[PDB]
Amino acid sequence: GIRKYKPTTPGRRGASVSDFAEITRSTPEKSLVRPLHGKGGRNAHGRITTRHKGGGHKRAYRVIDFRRHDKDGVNAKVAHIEYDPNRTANIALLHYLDGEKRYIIAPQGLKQGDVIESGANADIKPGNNLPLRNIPAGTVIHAVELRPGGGAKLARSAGVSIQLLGKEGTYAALRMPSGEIRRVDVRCRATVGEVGNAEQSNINWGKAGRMRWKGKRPTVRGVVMNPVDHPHGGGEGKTSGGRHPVSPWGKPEGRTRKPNKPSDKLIVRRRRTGK
RNA sequence: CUGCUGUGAAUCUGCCGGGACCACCCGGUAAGCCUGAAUACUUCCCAGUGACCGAUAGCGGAUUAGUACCGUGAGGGAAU
RNA sequence: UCUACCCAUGGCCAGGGUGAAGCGCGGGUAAGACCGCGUGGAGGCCCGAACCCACUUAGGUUGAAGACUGAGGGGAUGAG
RNA sequence: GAGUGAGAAUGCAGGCAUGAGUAGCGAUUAGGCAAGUGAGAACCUUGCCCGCCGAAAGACCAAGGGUUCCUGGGCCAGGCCAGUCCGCCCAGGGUGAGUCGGGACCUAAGGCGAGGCCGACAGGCGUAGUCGAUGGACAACGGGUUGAUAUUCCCGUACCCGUGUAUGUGCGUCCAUGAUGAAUCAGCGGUACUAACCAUCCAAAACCACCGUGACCGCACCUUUCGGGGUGUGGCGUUGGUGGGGCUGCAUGGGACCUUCGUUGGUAGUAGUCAAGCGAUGGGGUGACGCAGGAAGGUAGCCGUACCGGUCAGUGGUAAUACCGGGGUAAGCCUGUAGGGAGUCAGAUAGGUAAAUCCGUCUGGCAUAUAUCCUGAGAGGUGAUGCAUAGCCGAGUGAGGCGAAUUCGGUGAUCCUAUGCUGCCGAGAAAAGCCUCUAGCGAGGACAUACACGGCCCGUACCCCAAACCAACACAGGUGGUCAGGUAGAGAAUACUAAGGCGUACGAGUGAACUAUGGUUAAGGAACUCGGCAAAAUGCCCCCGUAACUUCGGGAGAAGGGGGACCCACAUGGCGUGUAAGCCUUUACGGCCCAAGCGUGAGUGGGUGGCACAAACCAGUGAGAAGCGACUGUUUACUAAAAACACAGGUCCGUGCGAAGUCGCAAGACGAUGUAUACGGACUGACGCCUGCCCGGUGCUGGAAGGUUAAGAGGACCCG
RNA sequence: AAUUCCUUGUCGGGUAAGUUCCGACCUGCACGAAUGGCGUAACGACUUCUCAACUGUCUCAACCAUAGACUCGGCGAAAUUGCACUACGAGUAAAGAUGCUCGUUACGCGCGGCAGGACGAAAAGACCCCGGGACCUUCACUACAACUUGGUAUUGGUGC
RNA sequence: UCUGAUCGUAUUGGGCCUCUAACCUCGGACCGUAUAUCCGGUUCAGGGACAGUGCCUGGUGGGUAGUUUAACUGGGGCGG
Ligand SMILES: [Mg+2]
Ligand SMILES: [Mg+2]
Ligand SMILES: [Mg+2]
Ligand SMILES: [Mg+2]
Ligand SMILES: [Mg+2]
Ligand SMILES: [Mg+2]
Ligand SMILES: [Mg+2]
Ligand SMILES: [Mg+2]
Ligand SMILES: [Mg+2]
Ligand SMILES: [Mg+2]
Ligand SMILES: [Mg+2]
Ligand SMILES: [Mg+2]
Ligand SMILES: [Mg+2]
Ligand SMILES: [Mg+2]
Ligand SMILES: [Mg+2]
Ligand SMILES: [Mg+2]
Ligand SMILES: [Mg+2]
Ligand SMILES: [Mg+2]
Ligand SMILES: [Mg+2]
Ligand SMILES: [Mg+2]
Ligand SMILES: [Mg+2]
Ligand SMILES: [Mg+2]
Ligand SMILES: [Mg+2]
Ligand SMILES: [Mg+2]
Ligand SMILES: [Mg+2]
Ligand SMILES: [Mg+2]
Ligand SMILES: [Mg+2]
Ligand SMILES: [Mg+2]
Ligand SMILES: [Mg+2]
Ligand SMILES: [Mg+2]
Ligand SMILES: [Mg+2]
Ligand SMILES: [Mg+2]
Ligand SMILES: [Mg+2]
Ligand SMILES: [Mg+2]
Ligand SMILES: [Mg+2]
Ligand SMILES: [Mg+2]
Ligand SMILES: [Mg+2]
Ligand SMILES: [Mg+2]
Ligand SMILES: [Mg+2]
Ligand SMILES: [Mg+2]
Ligand SMILES: [Mg+2]
Ligand SMILES: [Mg+2]
Ligand SMILES: [Mg+2]
Ligand SMILES: [Mg+2]
Ligand SMILES: [Mg+2]
Ligand SMILES: [Mg+2]
Ligand SMILES: [Mg+2]
Ligand SMILES: [Mg+2]
Ligand SMILES: [Mg+2]
Ligand SMILES: [Mg+2]
Ligand SMILES: [Mg+2]
Ligand SMILES: [Mg+2]
Ligand SMILES: [Mg+2]
Ligand SMILES: [Mg+2]
Ligand SMILES: [Mg+2]
Ligand SMILES: [Mg+2]
Ligand SMILES: [Mg+2]
Ligand SMILES: [Mg+2]
Ligand SMILES: [Mg+2]
Ligand SMILES: [Mg+2]
Ligand SMILES: [Mg+2]
Ligand SMILES: [Mg+2]
Ligand SMILES: [Mg+2]
Ligand SMILES: [Mg+2]
Ligand SMILES: [Mg+2]
Ligand SMILES: [Mg+2]
Ligand SMILES: [Mg+2]
Ligand SMILES: [Mg+2]
Ligand SMILES: [Mg+2]
Ligand SMILES: [Mg+2]
Ligand SMILES: [Mg+2]
Ligand SMILES: [Mg+2]
Ligand SMILES: [Mg+2]
Ligand SMILES: [Mg+2]
Ligand SMILES: [Mg+2]
Ligand SMILES: [Mg+2]
Ligand SMILES: [Mg+2]
Ligand SMILES: [Mg+2]
Ligand SMILES: [Mg+2]
Ligand SMILES: [Mg+2]
Ligand SMILES: [Mg+2]
Ligand SMILES: [Mg+2]
Ligand SMILES: [Mg+2]
Ligand SMILES: [Mg+2]
Ligand SMILES: [Mg+2]
Ligand SMILES: [Mg+2]
Ligand SMILES: [Mg+2]
Ligand SMILES: [Mg+2]
Ligand SMILES: [Mg+2]
Ligand SMILES: [Mg+2]
Ligand SMILES: [Mg+2]
Ligand SMILES: [Mg+2]
Ligand SMILES: [Mg+2]
Ligand SMILES: [Mg+2]
Ligand SMILES: [Mg+2]
Ligand SMILES: [Mg+2]
Ligand SMILES: [Mg+2]
Ligand SMILES: [Mg+2]
Ligand SMILES: [Mg+2]
Ligand SMILES: [Mg+2]
Ligand SMILES: [Mg+2]
Ligand SMILES: [Mg+2]
Ligand SMILES: [Mg+2]
Ligand SMILES: [Mg+2]
Ligand SMILES: [Mg+2]
Ligand SMILES: [Mg+2]
Ligand SMILES: [Mg+2]
Ligand SMILES: [Mg+2]
Ligand SMILES: [Mg+2]
Ligand SMILES: [Mg+2]
Ligand SMILES: [Mg+2]
Ligand SMILES: [Mg+2]
Ligand SMILES: [Mg+2]
Ligand SMILES: [Mg+2]
Ligand SMILES: [Mg+2]
Ligand SMILES: [Mg+2]
Ligand SMILES: [Mg+2]
Ligand SMILES: [Mg+2]
Ligand SMILES: [Mg+2]
Ligand SMILES: [Mg+2]
Ligand SMILES: [Mg+2]
Ligand SMILES: [Mg+2]
Ligand SMILES: [Mg+2]
Ligand SMILES: [Mg+2]
Ligand SMILES: [Mg+2]
Ligand SMILES: [Mg+2]
Ligand SMILES: [Mg+2]
Ligand SMILES: [Mg+2]
Ligand SMILES: [Mg+2]
Ligand SMILES: [Mg+2]
Ligand SMILES: [Mg+2]
Ligand SMILES: [Mg+2]
Ligand SMILES: [Mg+2]
Ligand SMILES: [Mg+2]
Ligand SMILES: [Mg+2]
Ligand SMILES: [Mg+2]
Ligand SMILES: [Mg+2]
Ligand SMILES: [Mg+2]
Ligand SMILES: [Mg+2]
Ligand SMILES: [Mg+2]
Ligand SMILES: [Mg+2]
Ligand SMILES: [Mg+2]
Ligand SMILES: [Mg+2]
Ligand SMILES: [Mg+2]
Ligand SMILES: [Mg+2]
Ligand SMILES: [Mg+2]
Ligand SMILES: [Mg+2]
Repeated sequence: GIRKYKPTTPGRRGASVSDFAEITRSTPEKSLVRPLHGKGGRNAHGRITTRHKGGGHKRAYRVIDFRRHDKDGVNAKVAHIEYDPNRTANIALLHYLDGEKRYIIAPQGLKQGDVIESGANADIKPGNNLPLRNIPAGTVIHAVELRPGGGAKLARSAGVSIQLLGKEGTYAALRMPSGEIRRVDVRCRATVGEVGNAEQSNINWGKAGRMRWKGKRPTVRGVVMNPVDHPHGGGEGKTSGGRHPVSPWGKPEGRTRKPNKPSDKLIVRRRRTGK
């Protein structure tokens, strides 16, 4: 949940931290972890393609299974629920009966010791993973694939879920987290439930340092820079830029979705803004 | 005459040239290939010549010279 | 090889204070809220060396120095 | 025929004046004397004093340098003066490793990159690879020696890899020993072709009743004069629909013949299969990890002391009572304590890119013990009849020789247990290595002792917070790591000092002005000045006492005020420590208590002295109000540190996933090993209260009715 | 008012006396709501004003010590430089004279001091102008990358 | 044959619907391969004559680039 600090110092004052209430264990599986390093927002040319990234507290990658297909009718019990740097949600550590350990994105209402079965025959209880064709229309699902066997892609993040609106032919129509309605192939798997840590968003970081640890460097505002740097720059005084707002690279505001994309044939409407 | 993109022919009353283009004359025979000599040049060696220099000149360099020395480096660069 | 940011891997940070959550004991109640006292040892917390800066001032100003020196000054478990 | 004429280009090269025998001669330590050498001495050698550093200006290294090191010479250049001296010049010498730092071991970021993809060409990325320590793994310590090296040589004692022989154990295949095992035929039940059996579903062909009537027939009524035409009914035909009854097929479920599979009689525990040791390039464990924080248990060091050796320091007092100097010794091998860590046997199972007795998971049983096992500080033993040492001898640069005691306490680490434990959230490298598991090799091979051997390449001198490196200089600057004595003190601050090291390269004088850097000051006390700039002041410990306002934490060390030296008494006390004794035992590296001994405050009472008792050094100025920025941060290296930038928070716009966005001609990359509670962009900037009106202008978003509009189609007309 | 030209606006407070400061007034030259508006505890080597304490900052200076300066010994530079046995006054002149005129004053040579002049030294004025650059802006001109429109090639079949 | 209305057989463009065989897939699974998230191949599942890429063409285009931006003037600007 949210544990709020007492203002014992000006930094800590508004701030809050996640009460980690769902954490059974502090120490990830030595098998399922890969090493990882920060790129600091620089590509293979070493240039900065993505500004504002860097700093950061060194972190190791847990290998999540988004791919779950293999195990069928093999029931797993949830061993621990532990904490993952790389993503917003938690991760459940499953033990199959096969004696194979896997991580999954921890669903909502998943408690330690539960049973979870993936396959066709499975129940519509939380945590279970089944192809969209076997799911009663109108449920709430998450970690959804795109193509049949393309891994889980939609609705991974904390507190978030997809409503499955219906079924026609080989297309099942989903309402995305964004509020946008998109069609998809009924062969592709989904997981049943919402996603844990729905309080994630009310964490109030409270001091610059904290955001630094988490990896974000500071951001300089356009209007401040010289006109050589940024299009908004310049002026003697404070300015509003005196120009219609743009990126630092001069491209204006507006729709950036490139038209003609293939998937565009699937999409029923895009999200609506400020309605 | 020639590049790329399209369209796309005829085999000798054929086809291409004769400064848009058309006729008549003349010339030639595309879309296959080789080919010496006459012409250009001197890192390098031999033999010379000079109304060229003669040591602040002549090569940056007659003396340890691309050395000493300067510069992270590309590079610069003496004096006797 | 200076400097700006990043990445990997190491090291450093005398000494002193303050006393967060949590936990415990007693109170308080129907059970709470809540109130003492204990542990406990949080923090871009406080005082202050190493260290990192460079605020004021005096001197230097063909300098000891192509940017220093002396007095004081700021940060000093952290965006170090 | 001219490279033909110079006074001037802040002209170029060289030589030389003027300033001028002038400024300087490089800190914040400081030198003096006697003798010595020598042509010559403020500066060189020795001696005796004095002074300075002492978390350094001492000791040892990395980087960098490259002979600067040692001996013997030198003394025109160099050294800011001289010079016999030198870090300068000349000659010779000097660097010794199985273990220390690296390679032959391992990988991180990153580099390169066979094929490869992309790119007119040049090339851009990148897979397998292979490199790349600042990290991981891996075996040594004390003492002595030379003019110069030493964890390298030597002495003593270890450890780690390999190789050969010899000996003894115990195993092996051959022989055989255990364990098991499945295969076929033969006696049987439910899977299950196939004809049915049972139950139900449905309706072609449809039997019947009713209504609706393509059209036809027309009886009756209305209608225009009559027609057209509308209505009521029936005869039927069925573009038709509805309710009841049966046959046929169909599907499904249930038992059953075929078939098979499972079960058990014969064999065939016979022909099979495995088992000594090696064992992966394969599987699994481990390796393997943040930051903070103590508490605890230890030692190193230091301070005492039993004991040992010694001195009389021409002064008033002091012969042992006083004083000075000793009061040492490693790795390793034993031993396994404080601390910390751990459930274990049997069955099944294929999940672990084949197989696994291993690992995982599921079952079970058996365990709450100080049981067991691993780990591990230090105590103790050995190492050590040795080595070292305070001194004492004579010889004298020096050589060498002898060599006493070598107990018990206190204090105490930032070091060790500890890569531990406990919290916390920001969730904290890899690979080799070592341990195992089989695949696989295998007739031979393991284990111990003894003996004999092999142990490679590079660094190794000297400087290293500096006159030896970077700074053009023998330059007040810069440069990472390791050691850390004493008395005061909270302390690695400061003061004084040990060990050790220096006095550092111009001097000698002299009361000038003036300048700098320190010092003191009657009376007044900001009158100074742009401005209390600069000084002065405050300053420590322990008590007392503290306001407005407040986001309830702060403000606050607010302000303001008191005590502090020495001596005695309380006190043969209080607290810490802990020995003898005592008590207790599961008798051990035990526990409990502890007279003595050593250490140390705090306080109360009484004295004593001074101008002053935080006596030096060290060490907050405080209070009221306003603007700006919430805050810690950051910034114009070399005139600007702020009110600027950042910030946590806010709102908007974009982005549905090799996304948007950026880097690239592309491939590809980052975004992100993320997925709308996420990511990019823009403005605002903690918190509180709030955020009004305008869509004409110009942007963005959406929309096509028109109006305008390219190439492509179209070739009427016209011309040759 | 970090915004108010007129302006030291007007009043109150503080001072013996206040162009600054604090509090109001509103006649806002030319405030105003995320280029945010109005507040705000804590914080500031920020700016501004007042007070206590304390003082050589001052009335008004004095004395002392070191390091320079000064003397002697040794070494031994620099920037600068058309010349030279290089006065002053009133004038004159490219309009500010050591150097010209008329006068007045002054023995030769040093040494220590001070800074009025030498339009002193330094740096081919940074201000201003003119010419030339550069870099920045944009509904200046013209282009190009990027982004996009339709045609055509790669590109085919059956249907309406 | 003409003022004109039509069918069916041709030609030829326009829209629309589908299909699969070009083409596309950072979808799967095997193989090259002992080791490869590279790359290539086979196959499966999808898209599908669209998209992408050429050539032609119209836009948008301070994102970048080259440049221009007068003179007189009782200094220059403003004015004229
Ligand atoms: Mg590169
Ligand atoms: Mg960003
Ligand atoms: Mg998380
Ligand atoms: Mg947030
Ligand atoms: Mg905050
Ligand atoms: Mg910003
Ligand atoms: Mg700016
Ligand atoms: Mg720039
Ligand atoms: Mg711009
Ligand atoms: Mg600006
Ligand atoms: Mg402005
Ligand atoms: Mg704005
Ligand atoms: Mg602007
Ligand atoms: Mg949004
Ligand atoms: Mg040819
Ligand atoms: Mg020459
Ligand atoms: Mg000559
Ligand atoms: Mg060089
Ligand atoms: Mg406490
Ligand atoms: Mg408490
Ligand atoms: Mg702090
Ligand atoms: Mg502070
Ligand atoms: Mg200073
Ligand atoms: Mg001076
Ligand atoms: Mg200082
Ligand atoms: Mg300080
Ligand atoms: Mg201070
Ligand atoms: Mg401090
Ligand atoms: Mg000439
Ligand atoms: Mg001449
Ligand atoms: Mg000349
Ligand atoms: Mg000259
Ligand atoms: Mg001279
Ligand atoms: Mg002079
Ligand atoms: Mg003189
Ligand atoms: Mg002098
Ligand atoms: Mg000196
Ligand atoms: Mg000096
Ligand atoms: Mg003498
Ligand atoms: Mg000391
Ligand atoms: Mg070194
Ligand atoms: Mg000598
Ligand atoms: Mg000499
Ligand atoms: Mg000399
Ligand atoms: Mg020497
Ligand atoms: Mg030599
Ligand atoms: Mg490469
Ligand atoms: Mg190649
Ligand atoms: Mg290597
Ligand atoms: Mg290393
Ligand atoms: Mg030595
Ligand atoms: Mg040694
Ligand atoms: Mg790990
Ligand atoms: Mg831990
Ligand atoms: Mg201790
Ligand atoms: Mg006597
Ligand atoms: Mg003694
Ligand atoms: Mg097991
Ligand atoms: Mg021992
Ligand atoms: Mg620790
Ligand atoms: Mg050997
Ligand atoms: Mg060397
Ligand atoms: Mg050595
Ligand atoms: Mg050495
Ligand atoms: Mg030293
Ligand atoms: Mg220099
Ligand atoms: Mg040097
Ligand atoms: Mg020196
Ligand atoms: Mg130096
Ligand atoms: Mg340092
Ligand atoms: Mg000390
Ligand atoms: Mg000190
Ligand atoms: Mg001293
Ligand atoms: Mg000494
Ligand atoms: Mg004098
Ligand atoms: Mg004097
Ligand atoms: Mg003075
Ligand atoms: Mg006075
Ligand atoms: Mg007085
Ligand atoms: Mg006053
Ligand atoms: Mg005044
Ligand atoms: Mg005055
Ligand atoms: Mg004033
Ligand atoms: Mg001051
Ligand atoms: Mg003072
Ligand atoms: Mg208090
Ligand atoms: Mg006080
Ligand atoms: Mg206060
Ligand atoms: Mg005892
Ligand atoms: Mg007894
Ligand atoms: Mg007992
Ligand atoms: Mg008295
Ligand atoms: Mg203080
Ligand atoms: Mg106000
Ligand atoms: Mg600030
Ligand atoms: Mg604010
Ligand atoms: Mg800075
Ligand atoms: Mg500056
Ligand atoms: Mg500051
Ligand atoms: Mg400054
Ligand atoms: Mg800034
Ligand atoms: Mg806010
Ligand atoms: Mg923000
Ligand atoms: Mg934000
Ligand atoms: Mg993109
Ligand atoms: Mg906006
Ligand atoms: Mg702002
Ligand atoms: Mg509008
Ligand atoms: Mg509009
Ligand atoms: Mg409009
Ligand atoms: Mg509106
Ligand atoms: Mg539009
Ligand atoms: Mg046309
Ligand atoms: Mg004001
Ligand atoms: Mg006024
Ligand atoms: Mg007034
Ligand atoms: Mg006043
Ligand atoms: Mg006011
Ligand atoms: Mg205004
Ligand atoms: Mg508004
Ligand atoms: Mg606005
Ligand atoms: Mg603001
Ligand atoms: Mg305000
Ligand atoms: Mg305020
Ligand atoms: Mg600050
Ligand atoms: Mg400040
Ligand atoms: Mg003097
Ligand atoms: Mg002299
Ligand atoms: Mg000169
Ligand atoms: Mg005149
Ligand atoms: Mg005159
Ligand atoms: Mg005259
Ligand atoms: Mg004359
Ligand atoms: Mg004179
Ligand atoms: Mg003068
Ligand atoms: Mg002067
Ligand atoms: Mg002057
Ligand atoms: Mg000029
Ligand atoms: Mg100009
Ligand atoms: Mg196409
Ligand atoms: Mg196209
Ligand atoms: Mg543009
Ligand atoms: Mg431009
Ligand atoms: Mg041009
Ligand atoms: Mg003009
Ligand atoms: Mg004018
Ligand atoms: Mg004029």
